[PDB]
Amino acid sequence: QPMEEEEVETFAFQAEIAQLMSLIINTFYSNKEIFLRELISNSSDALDKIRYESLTDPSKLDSGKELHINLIPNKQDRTLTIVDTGIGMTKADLINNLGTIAKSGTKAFMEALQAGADISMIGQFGVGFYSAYLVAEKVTVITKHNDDEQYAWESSAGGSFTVRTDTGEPMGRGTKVILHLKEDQTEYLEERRIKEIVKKHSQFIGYPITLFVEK
Ligand SMILES: COc1cc2cc(c1)NC(=O)/C(C)=C/CC[C@H](OC(N)=O)[C@@H](OC(N)=O)/C(C)=C/[C@H](C)[C@@H](OC)[C@@H](OC)COC2
Ligand SMILES: [Mg+2]
Repeated sequence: QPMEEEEVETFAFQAEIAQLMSLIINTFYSNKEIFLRELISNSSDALDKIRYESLTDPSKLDSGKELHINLIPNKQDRTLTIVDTGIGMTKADLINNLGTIAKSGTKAFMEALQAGADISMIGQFGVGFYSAYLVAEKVTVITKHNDDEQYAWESSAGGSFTVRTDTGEPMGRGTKVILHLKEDQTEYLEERRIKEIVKKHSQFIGYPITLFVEK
C-alpha cells in the first residue's frame, strides 16, 4: 500500500536531432507510411545482431530463441506497437543512440528535405527512427538487452526525452516501439492499411512478421 518510488532521468536531444524532430513534426509530408518500413528495418538489424552473436555464444538465446517481429495495433489506446526479439539496448545504448549523440547524416538529410527530397530517404541518413514522429505525437521505446535491466525511453519531442527502468510487463529480450498516434493518423491502426504498407515496403525482412488484430 505504501507509496512507490521511481527514478527518472531527463535528457536534452543533441541540437541537430532536436532540429530534425521539429522539422519532421511541423512540416507536411506525403508518404508518411514509410515510418513503418524504417522501424521494421531497424528491428531486422537488431535481429541480425542477436542471430550472429548467438552463433558463437548460444547462451545469448537463453532470453528467447524466437527471432521475429510482431505488429500490434490498439484502437482503444490509439497505439501501434512494433515488437522485436532482437538484441535490445542497454541503458547506455538508449541514451547514446536515441538522442544525445550527433549523427553524421542529420544535416545532409534536413537540407535534402528543405530542397524537396521525399521523406522516404531518411533511412539512408541513419536517422530513420525519427520518422516515427511523422505519425506519432509521443513515442515510447521499451527495451531489454542481455547485459542490462529493462528500460523505457520516451519523448513527445519538444527537445527532451526520459529514460527509466521499466515497471511494465517483462520482455525476455528485444525492443518494443509504442507509437502514440496523432489523431489524424489512425489509418495505421487498420489491418488492411498495415498489410498494404508491409507488402509494399517490407518484403525482405529476413524474419517472420505477425500482425495481431483485436476482435
Ligand atoms: C540501420 O541500423 C541502425 C543503427 C543505428 C541507428 C539507426 C539505424 N537509425 C536510427 O534512426 C536510430 C537512432 C535508431 C535507434 C536504435 C533503434 O531503435 C529503434 N526502435 O529504431 C534500434 O532498433 C531496434 N529495434 O532495436 C536499433 C537499430 C538498435 C541496434 C541493434 C543497435 O546496434 C548495436 C543500436 O545501437 C545500440 C544501433 O544504433 C545505430
Ligand atoms: Mg538490415
